Amino acid sequence: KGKNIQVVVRCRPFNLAERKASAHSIVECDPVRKEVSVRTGGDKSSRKTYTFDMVFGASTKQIDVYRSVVCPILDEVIMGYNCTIFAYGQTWEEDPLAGIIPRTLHQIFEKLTDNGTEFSVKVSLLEIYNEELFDLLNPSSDVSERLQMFDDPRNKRGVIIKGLEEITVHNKDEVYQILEKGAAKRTTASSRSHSVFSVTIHMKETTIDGEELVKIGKLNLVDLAGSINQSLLTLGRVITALVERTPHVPYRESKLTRILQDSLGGRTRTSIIATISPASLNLEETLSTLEYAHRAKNILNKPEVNQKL
Ligand SMILES: NS(=O)(=O)c1ccc(-c2ccc(C(F)(F)F)c(F)c2)cc1
Repeated sequence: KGKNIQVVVRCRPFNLAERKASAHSIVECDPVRKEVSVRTGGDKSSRKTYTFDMVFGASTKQIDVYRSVVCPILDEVIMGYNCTIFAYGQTWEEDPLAGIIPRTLHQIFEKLTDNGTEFSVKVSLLEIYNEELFDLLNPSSDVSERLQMFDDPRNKRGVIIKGLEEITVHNKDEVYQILEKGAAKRTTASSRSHSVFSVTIHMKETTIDGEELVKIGKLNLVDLAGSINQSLLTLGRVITALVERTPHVPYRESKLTRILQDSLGGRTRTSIIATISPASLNLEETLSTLEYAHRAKNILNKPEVNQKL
């Protein structure tokens, strides 16, 4: 019993810095066969072909790709699972995982409210920089100060980040106000930092008088920094360990993998969206992203509904 991590690969259009280098196009994205295929030299037919849960070529807008992966997750969140989406590859206009948060909360409110259901919504936003935690929704606290984290015995395989501002959200507008005044704290001059956005959703519903069903749903949106980066590196070694079935999974060897341990062979429903360059200029990074992504789809998680009757 379990669900392997859902992995989608997206290929993005050529960027202008790729045309200037005269790069040629080396990636094929076969959405119907769910295969991305890379030319490994050179005409030559040297190829390496991978299969994924979903594949998107450049013509599919980034938003549509997220949509295809997020909306189905949001229903799982509401059913009461904990879910995590890892975005790796990101960056007219081009937006990270954060840029779809207000859309996310809209659907969530819309599903809940038009269904007369009683709920609360609390959000978090932290940044992992140089192996240190930084809260991005705390307004008054000094911008250069960190957060501490220990192991909570109540959840023996999980952690607690004391000081982290959970913000309650009622209307699909507050998100914008809070979201932007969050980018205004990560401005330091961020290209090497991971951001974890978290939406927690408490839900209550009467069954028959005397009885209530209480569900809690949690979504984490992880925007992984691109490739020296302990979190990224360990993220890799965790992927590898889980798949090769080695006894010791180096979770505690980085803040990111410690924070999101349950997402990797844990009790969380996990999806990964890896974007890849079409350019021959990036064959190695592309070859890399597909290795991790390909290993990742082999990890089994065991999600459980979190609910009390
Ligand atoms: N800097 S590194 O060599 O340690 C490294 C770089 C990238 C990764 C990595 C690349 C892609 C993915 C993903 F599968 F998420 F796309 C991932 F989860 C991890 C892992 C290790």
